[PDB]
Amino acid sequence: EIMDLLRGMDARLQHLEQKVDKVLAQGSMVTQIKNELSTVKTTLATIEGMMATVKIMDPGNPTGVPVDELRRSFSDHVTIVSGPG
Amino acid sequence: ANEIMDLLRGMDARLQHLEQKVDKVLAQGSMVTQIKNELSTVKTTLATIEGMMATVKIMDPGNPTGVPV
Amino acid sequence: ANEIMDLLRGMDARLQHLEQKVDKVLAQGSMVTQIKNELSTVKTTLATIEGMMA
Amino acid sequence: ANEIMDLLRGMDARLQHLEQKVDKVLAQGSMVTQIKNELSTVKTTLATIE
Amino acid sequence: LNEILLPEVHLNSPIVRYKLFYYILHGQLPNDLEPDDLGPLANQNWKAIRAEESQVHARLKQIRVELIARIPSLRWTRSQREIAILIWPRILPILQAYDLRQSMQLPTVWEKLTQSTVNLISDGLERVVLHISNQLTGKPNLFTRSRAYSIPSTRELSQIWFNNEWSGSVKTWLMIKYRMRQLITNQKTGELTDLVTIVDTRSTLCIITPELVALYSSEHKALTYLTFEMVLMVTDMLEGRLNVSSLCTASHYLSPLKKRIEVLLTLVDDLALLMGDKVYGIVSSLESFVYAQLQYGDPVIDIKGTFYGFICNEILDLLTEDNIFTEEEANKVLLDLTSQFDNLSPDLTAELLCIMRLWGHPTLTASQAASKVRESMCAPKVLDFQTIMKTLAFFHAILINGYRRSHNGIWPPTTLHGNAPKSLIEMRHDNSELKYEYVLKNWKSISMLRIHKCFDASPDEDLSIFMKDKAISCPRQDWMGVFRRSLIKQRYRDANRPLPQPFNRRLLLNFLEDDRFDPIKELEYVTSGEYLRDPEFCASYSLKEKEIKATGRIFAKMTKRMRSCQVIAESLLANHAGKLMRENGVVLDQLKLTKSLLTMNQIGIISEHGFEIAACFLTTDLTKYCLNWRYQVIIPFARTLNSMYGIPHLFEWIHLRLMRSTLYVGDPFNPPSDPTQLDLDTALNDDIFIVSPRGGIEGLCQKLWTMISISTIILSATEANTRVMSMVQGDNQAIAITTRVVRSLSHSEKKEQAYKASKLFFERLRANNHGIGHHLKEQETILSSDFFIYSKRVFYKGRILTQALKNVSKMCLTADILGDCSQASCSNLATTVMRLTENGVEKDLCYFLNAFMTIRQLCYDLVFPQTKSLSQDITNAYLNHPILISRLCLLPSQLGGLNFLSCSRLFNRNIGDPLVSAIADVKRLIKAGCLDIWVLYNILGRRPGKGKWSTLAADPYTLNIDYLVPSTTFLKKHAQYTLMERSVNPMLRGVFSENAAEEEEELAQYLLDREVVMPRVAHVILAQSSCGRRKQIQGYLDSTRTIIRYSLEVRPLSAKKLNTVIEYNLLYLSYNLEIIEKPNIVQPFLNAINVDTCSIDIARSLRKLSWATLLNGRPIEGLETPDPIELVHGCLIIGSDECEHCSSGDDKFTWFFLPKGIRLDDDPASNPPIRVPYIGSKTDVASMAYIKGASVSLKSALRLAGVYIWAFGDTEESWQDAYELASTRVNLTLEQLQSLTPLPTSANLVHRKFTPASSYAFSSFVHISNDCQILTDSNLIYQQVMITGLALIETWNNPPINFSVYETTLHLHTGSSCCIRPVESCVVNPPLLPVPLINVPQMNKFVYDPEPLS
Ligand SMILES: [Zn+2]
Ligand SMILES: [Zn+2]
Repeated sequence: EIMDLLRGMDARLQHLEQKVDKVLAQGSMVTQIKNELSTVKTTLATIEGMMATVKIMDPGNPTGVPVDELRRSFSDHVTIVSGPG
Repeated sequence: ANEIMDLLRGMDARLQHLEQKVDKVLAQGSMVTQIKNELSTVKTTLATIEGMMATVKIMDPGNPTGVPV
Repeated sequence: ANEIMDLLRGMDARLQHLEQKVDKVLAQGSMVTQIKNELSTVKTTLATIEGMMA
Repeated sequence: ANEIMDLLRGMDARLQHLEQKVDKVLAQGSMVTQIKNELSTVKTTLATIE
Repeated sequence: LNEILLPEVHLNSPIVRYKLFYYILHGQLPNDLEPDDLGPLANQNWKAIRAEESQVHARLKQIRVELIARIPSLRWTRSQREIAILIWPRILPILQAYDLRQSMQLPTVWEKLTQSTVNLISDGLERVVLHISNQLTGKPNLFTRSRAYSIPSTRELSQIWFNNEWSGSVKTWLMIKYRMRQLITNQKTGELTDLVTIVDTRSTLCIITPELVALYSSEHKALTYLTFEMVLMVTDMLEGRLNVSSLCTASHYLSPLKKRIEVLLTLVDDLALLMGDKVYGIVSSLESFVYAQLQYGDPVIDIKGTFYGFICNEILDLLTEDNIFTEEEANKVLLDLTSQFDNLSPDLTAELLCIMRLWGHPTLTASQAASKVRESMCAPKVLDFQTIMKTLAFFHAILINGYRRSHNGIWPPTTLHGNAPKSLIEMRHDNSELKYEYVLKNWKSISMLRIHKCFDASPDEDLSIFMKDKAISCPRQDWMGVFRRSLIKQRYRDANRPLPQPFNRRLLLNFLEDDRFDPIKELEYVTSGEYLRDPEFCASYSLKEKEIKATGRIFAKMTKRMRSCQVIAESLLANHAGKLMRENGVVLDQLKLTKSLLTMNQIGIISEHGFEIAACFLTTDLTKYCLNWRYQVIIPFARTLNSMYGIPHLFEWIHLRLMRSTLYVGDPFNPPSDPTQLDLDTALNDDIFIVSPRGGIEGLCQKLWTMISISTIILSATEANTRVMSMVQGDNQAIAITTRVVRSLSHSEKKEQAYKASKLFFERLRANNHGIGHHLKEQETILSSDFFIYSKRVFYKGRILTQALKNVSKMCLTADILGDCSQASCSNLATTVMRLTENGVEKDLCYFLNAFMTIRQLCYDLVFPQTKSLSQDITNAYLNHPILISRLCLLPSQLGGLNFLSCSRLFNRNIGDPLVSAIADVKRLIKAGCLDIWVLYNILGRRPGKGKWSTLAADPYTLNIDYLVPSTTFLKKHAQYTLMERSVNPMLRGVFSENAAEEEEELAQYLLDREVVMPRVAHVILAQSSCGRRKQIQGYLDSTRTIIRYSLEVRPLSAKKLNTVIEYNLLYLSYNLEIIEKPNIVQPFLNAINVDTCSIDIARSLRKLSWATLLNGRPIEGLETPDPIELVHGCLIIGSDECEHCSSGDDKFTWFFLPKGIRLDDDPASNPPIRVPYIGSKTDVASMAYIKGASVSLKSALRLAGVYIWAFGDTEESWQDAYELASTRVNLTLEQLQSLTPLPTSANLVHRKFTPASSYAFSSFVHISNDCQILTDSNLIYQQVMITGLALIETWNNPPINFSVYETTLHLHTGSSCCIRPVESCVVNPPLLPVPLINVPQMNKFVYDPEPLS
């Protein structure tokens, strides 16, 4: 029983060793993801900064082009949602 | 006799080594917790960006719109 | 021949310790499955806004 | 005695189960490759905004 | 029919330059008009136009040949003659040259008659006011303390009104207007003969034609032409100048303004002659310079003189714009203009805002009017998206807070975005108040938050909105029908197209004659997007009348469907979403509004009797805001309002429809310059067209814009961490920035600290307004530490400035309304006199002026007959006996006379019983000597008129005297009845019935023919019954001149009705001749009534005999109310004096105390503490079950049942009788009616723009205490006593007086008076008559509700 008490133990143990070497890659990939997501925070801060202060201007009709031509606008109501929806 | 004791001693030592390996692996999860905490703000800020973009798009006078219901 | 019993109780003790640490490790793995799901949603909405900007 | 050999067969069976789900943990690597791909896309597309 | 639809007496339409040019060119009249001046009219084929209209061309040729014959030099061309042809704006300095005094007798006869009539009653009125002062104060110098100078009586008023300057001009233009109106009336009838009138006065030749007049002055060698509207405007301006100058001459208060106003008039008349139509820019600059001069006295150095300098620079630019004057001449003109505003009190500096209408109005051109809006609108605009979303977030916060504080403090259905923080999560869960400081942070999360359906709002919730007539434009195919046919006929013949059909429809008539009408399906026009796809839609502008500013010279009109959608949307916004905003103090009650404004202005004044409270006031006008609204700054707010109301796409309609449509200015004499522009869509962005508008329209969608402005103001206030109270008005706004300063600081330093604190708020407000697209210039912004501007009224240091001259300027000689009766004109004059009393003018002088102008109006109506009558017996009887004229003019309107201003009306607005006040006035006149006791006996013994139960119940307090109702209201009621009869709208299916008069008479008899008659109870029950509701709905119609004309056309009046409407004035004069001529023989028992009899007893007896036919001796109860002047016997205590009544028996008094040392417009520490004065108390029930959301029908039925039970008894028979009168409006059974009925005790019996009752100058420092008195009739009596005491205190120290060196105490001893009587009611009153069979509109929703409970 002692042989049995050792041989399978060593075999399982070697399997554990292999799985452990596989698992230590977790820490590495996880910290790389952490840093990359930190860069995502850095760039998302800038994209809000740019989007928060944006100019929306209506060109108007200073040229005096006839209204027939200026008729490039849809005439059908379309239901779109923004935040709530 | 004493050889079986040598074997048991070596196993317990080997399990101790693995035990250090697994407690290190467990300690690795704190920064996973931090990355979850930051993905929180990820979703929040992304939703804010989406909402801004949507309300900018609806602001175009060319296409009449309407809130559902 | 009692030492054998003493060491055996010791192996049981480190054993329980392995059980608890491995169980919480499984909890960490379950929480990374959550993370996976949320970031999936982040990808979906990012794709939506990429469609919207163009 | 034999009781602890039986118990240890029990604990190594549980151990094999732990390794079973451990093998399932690594499945995240493809999706994290996807998340890096997301970064690349968002960088390329925020380049357009400026 | 043409004798009723007479030409208008006063200006109501814009002055069109091209109309006068068309008339001048039609007849080849001599002129020096340049080809550029004629505009499009130069290239018109005048040969064809003269071929048509031959009567018009014949008349014009006749006046031209008369001008040539009289002045041979006019044949000379190339302006080589000495005669200069001048258009209206350049004839201002030569108005006094036109005299026509000779060959003109009617004005002289009118003046002589007025003088002769006034000479008989001046002393009597002086005695009357002396007795009033003695009775109300115990001293004979109540009205003459501030003036003692000279006391102007009625004779003095007439002398200085008929002998001052502009009097001859007013008489010569009144004669000209009368003759031209006669000619127009003759031309309408088709007389076609003698339609040209020549006066040929020496040195002044005038030729009158139904189209235009030709005035030539030999002294100045200037000939001018004036159209009918120009003549009306000139005579209105001359009448205003006469009134203003005469009032300045009369009142000691306004004496300093006379010379300044005269000099200003002369200077601007010369400027008008030298410039043209550009002098009205200078007039508007003077309007702003009034406020600039007001700001010149500000304690803060940084804010004093900024507006003054800016306005001076603007005036210099206007003067030197066209190089008429060089720099030095413009500087001299500016100095002369500004020197008239210096060294004036703040009150007078605001009463120089009367001169705006004193220079007439400019001649308008459609192209010039369109140029301004095309410059402002249709312009690129850069908007800040961060500012838009911050404003939207604060809009959400204000809406949520307003939905809270109501609806049991529960948040509206809202959806939270994914970014919302945990604090927002818990606040939505908790439903707590959204703190504005919290909302400032996390504004991204406050925004993007949707408020789901909050209201079950229905478009047909309000019925009055659909019954108001609005101008509607023609379809896009008949858009050329507005122009004159003669001008467009050649263009349409050249293009070979059919002539457009003229459009004359009205929105009210379209709504009334609509078979299938439903607001639910009407709003689908905007909801479904059909408006964007509608090709027939056409929106057009039209020139606005009596407008001098460049902005606001046009108002827009839209198609029927679009206008209906607009009014429905505005009503939807105002009913539910508008009520959610309490940040601004706007309320439908004027009393609460003026109280709020008084408190806001009195924030800064704190006396010495820590950290004090300081205020800096900021006022900006929003007139130009409408053109600057863009779709991108209103889309999110309107998107949230759509979600809240549940309608997917209702708002944002104005911009979406405007960008797709081409707008134009519709003027009959202003066709497009290019004759080839036959269609609207392909027009260019020039001339009268506005291609692709991108802004808003004034008035349209005003509620949404006001809410957006409120949100912006709140955002700015929180951004600077300053406390403010906004008061956005739509066209104006006032902000009071509040900060805490040290008490020990000097007032100037506290004001400086307040300005420094408000600087950051102003910067943030300007930044936010620029972000949302509204740039704020120096014109809009007025920063003052003392005053803010609201409703064209200045709130200076806790007061309201008088602006009485602006009220006196519009006191003309005839009401513009249709009937043109003497009674209507006298009522208008009395109303203007009441305004003068409220606005600081001497009460004694106001009484004298009311009497004088009543006499003047009656004399004018007698000697200037509107309609020629075959029999002149009445007119000759009145003309030959001026004593009859005086007796009729001094008789109160309740007794048949033309005196519409009672003596007690001079002090308190609220009058309880008009008949008691009339009797008191008659007694006062008898005691003085103005009238005679036999006149009172004749009134008592007068034969009862043709009155029924319906007139007694509908209008209580009225005697049974014929011709107390002017023909004007008869015409209005006839128009309303005609509109109701032909109405086919589903919403009014059962409102109209042929037996409505019979039903009303039967119900009034049922309620009144009892043991004890209660006219007030019957009136309330009738009003709250079904028939009263139908009468109210029928009275909802506006009944405008166009509506009256349409009703007279489609439903012509009978010959007898026509004759009585035409000769109502003569019939009324003849009817009153039976009492104002000789002492009639009366019953002997009437001699018990004397001049010492209490007015209440006389009123009771008079009501008993007057209604003797109806009542057969039963007395009338529940009407009598003590006359405020006669009820109280006041005494004034100065220094060591004592109250005689207090020392002799009487111990009831209303305590009024005025401290000493008060000095207005001085250091707030010196004078006693200030407070909001008593301005009045409005309605303010303990019902068994408090039903929420009860319909109008349910409330009406409950009030009817309560009043019936309280008055006629609490027996079960009375309950059954009231059950029917309640079931005529609801479907309750007896049990629910009894349970839901409010408490039937102490019935109020109450039933039926910004005009403050006084300046509140010295009434703010007053002290009141009614502890020593008994204390809803008693409450009204005590309120009237308090208001009378406040008015007495105010008139003791008139606006000429600004200090009080001694403390004054007023008592107003209401005790020991005969007018105080116990009140008894709630007696048993059996019906005495079966309940009439009443037809109820069961199917009508607005009258009957089958389900009054949920
Ligand atoms: Zn007293
Ligand atoms: Zn009395």
